[PDB]
Amino acid sequence: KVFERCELARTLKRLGMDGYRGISLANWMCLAKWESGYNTRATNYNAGDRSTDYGIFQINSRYWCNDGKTPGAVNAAHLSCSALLQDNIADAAAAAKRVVRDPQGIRAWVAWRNRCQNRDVRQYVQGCGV
Repeated sequence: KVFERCELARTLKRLGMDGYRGISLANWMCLAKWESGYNTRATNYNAGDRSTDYGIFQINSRYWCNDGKTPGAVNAAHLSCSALLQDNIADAAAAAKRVVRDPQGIRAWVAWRNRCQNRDVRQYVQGCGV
């Protein structure tokens, strides 16, 4: 499913993402925008290390979800990577929460550092009523 901007904003708010571990909704929106373009079936294979990023938040199979084919993998979030490809983003939200429960926080995603960090991210939630 490809979410519309405001539709995603409200869904994430309802999931308790606004301010989770100090991360504003606008930041989670910025991350989703650049990681997947708000697309839940987005998958990206990393040939270099044989891991795959899954879903709207591009969650990595090496540490957060289990896909069985990733070398030296762990299942920190304790989920099947399949769960991060559903239209319902509840599991993706719970996984994203687990990722940021580590000291790096939102910085775990390098795309966040490149396009979101130290930027005016208000544009991601403007007009959405959140």
